[PDB]
Amino acid sequence: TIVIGLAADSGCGKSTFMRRLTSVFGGAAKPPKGGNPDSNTLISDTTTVICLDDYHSLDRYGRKEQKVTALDPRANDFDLMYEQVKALKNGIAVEKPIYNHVTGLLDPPELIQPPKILVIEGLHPMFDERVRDLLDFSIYLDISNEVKFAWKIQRDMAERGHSLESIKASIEARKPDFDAFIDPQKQYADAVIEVLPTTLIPDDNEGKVLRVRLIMKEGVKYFSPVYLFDEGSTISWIPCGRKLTCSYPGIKFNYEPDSYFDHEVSVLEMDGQFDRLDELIYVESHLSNLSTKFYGEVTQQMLKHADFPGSNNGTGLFQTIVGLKIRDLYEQLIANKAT
Amino acid sequence: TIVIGLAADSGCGKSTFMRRLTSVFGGAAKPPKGGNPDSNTLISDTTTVICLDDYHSLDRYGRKEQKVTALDPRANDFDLMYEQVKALKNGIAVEKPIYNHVTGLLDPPELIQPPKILVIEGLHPMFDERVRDLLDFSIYLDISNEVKFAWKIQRDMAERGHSLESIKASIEARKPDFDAFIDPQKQYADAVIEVLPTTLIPDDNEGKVLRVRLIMKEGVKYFSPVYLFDEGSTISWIPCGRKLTCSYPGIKFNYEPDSYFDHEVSVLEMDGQFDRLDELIYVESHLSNLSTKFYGEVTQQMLKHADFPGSNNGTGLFQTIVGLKIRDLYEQLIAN
Repeated sequence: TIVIGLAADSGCGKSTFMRRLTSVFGGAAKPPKGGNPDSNTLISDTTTVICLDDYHSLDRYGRKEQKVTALDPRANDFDLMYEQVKALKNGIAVEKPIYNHVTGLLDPPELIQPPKILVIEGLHPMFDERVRDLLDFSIYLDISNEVKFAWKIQRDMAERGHSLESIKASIEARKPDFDAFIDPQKQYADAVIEVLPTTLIPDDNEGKVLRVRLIMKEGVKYFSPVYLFDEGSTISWIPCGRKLTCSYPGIKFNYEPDSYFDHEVSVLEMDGQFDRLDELIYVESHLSNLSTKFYGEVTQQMLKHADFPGSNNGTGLFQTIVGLKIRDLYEQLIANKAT
Repeated sequence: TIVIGLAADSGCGKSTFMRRLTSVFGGAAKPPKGGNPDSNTLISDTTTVICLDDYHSLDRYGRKEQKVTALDPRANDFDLMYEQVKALKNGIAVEKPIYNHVTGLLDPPELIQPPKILVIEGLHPMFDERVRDLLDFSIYLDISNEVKFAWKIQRDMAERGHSLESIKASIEARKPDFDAFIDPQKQYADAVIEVLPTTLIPDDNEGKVLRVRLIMKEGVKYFSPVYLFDEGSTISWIPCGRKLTCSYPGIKFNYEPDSYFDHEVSVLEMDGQFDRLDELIYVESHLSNLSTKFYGEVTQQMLKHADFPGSNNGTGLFQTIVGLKIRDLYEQLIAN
């Protein structure tokens, strides 16, 4: 966990995901103080987060000239990505270009010092074999089209597009290269958080109530997947729940082993949204392999960030658990010395 | 004394059910040492089982000629039944008639001494309020009518010979009476074992694999129901596996609260069959409030009678567990 990789698409609350992760690690998540104001980087005393947009080879206007998207590998310089995170992993400060999302250009570099924990997040952290050989853990955030577009209506890119406050051409121009080049990276993730429309009730295009699968890879050295009641078995669990007033659809947990890109995985799934902070502390209490340090830490960490999107559903619950898992992987890896 | 009531239709495994209960409470249960070859009583060290046909008010012919069936409350004497169950509970011996099942006649009575555990088994154990109040715990062995027909067309009298086939008289006899006086007694049981067609393999009604539900009543003083993992929640559970390994039909468990006659119950459901009895000890190791005094006790009981029918499915499993939860109740009452 000296180097983490988070594959996720723009506008999927990866921002919110990054902040839950950082807080478990060291809680600061602030951009560099005196440089470019349009820097994508975040810094804490323990972790530094790098947006892989900064390794675009082609700027916005150049990408248009060649009529390739930010998702094209042609649009991204992977050789430089590889050498730079290889340098950051080995204690070497690096001169990192800055992709300016506002003006669309590749601006003068940022000087990145080598962090205790390095997170590279964006479209291609698992795309290139050389780079994932550097990663000690990898995450993929899978937002299905329905939930993506549902967030893309108001809330996320708030009905601002051009034709019916919809630039929806974007999704239909990006998705070809997205399914060609981004989605196949799921295969290399130790943890996938998959967000889908709810099996419970009829909502969307508002979203809000979600079926969130947490796919965890078995057989990866310091990662024991969380399980519910009996590991290896197939389980449904409706925690209701006298303490539980919840809810309009309620919450239903699911647990089952599965094979995922012909990798054996365990899947924990939560449908619906919880509610009382005394009633999600119930939920934590019946999961195991939460790799927490003390009782209630999942809820503690969730309560701290009680402001956050997805803080009432599996999106925040699983993102918070993934963070604790990765810190476990840290405390292990930071422990392996010395002679 | 502790008095139990076993509501059952015969041909539905009340006999087998019964032998699983007695094994939990005490020794072998055999007819009276001395008199009447065709008695229906069964005595053990601790438990006495009275078949309730012995309280018939009309014999086979009288019942026939008076145009009623065994299930008719008019063909039964609930006063005597009440007075004798009440006497046996209070430690008073009792001159209890005998319905001879071969000849269909009410033989002279037999003297029944009062046991520690009295078990009245038959059609109307909880029909009568005064009888009902004497029961410390009560059981209904329900068979879905879909299963019943399937059990008739293979077990009771499959073909019944002579080219054809089944009897209209058979189903078109007591089915009206059953649903009017028997079936409504489910409301009063603290524990109900309901047996229905299986979800797992689509059949019209084969009858080998079953879906068994054990409906238990919350609120009973000394009765803490069985639960799966997290009491009072709704849970579905396939113990296979991918860790446990099962055969062409899996096993599948369901645990949930429900409303039974507008009474609040917790239901435990087993679907499928235990092919290799290493899944039984797994399943037991995960259930809760089994009223075991030692772990694996349900298992040991089940294999001790491994050729009791229904040992490989939820029938034997739940009847065994019900037996244990009565022994718990038994020991609490005694224990002040």
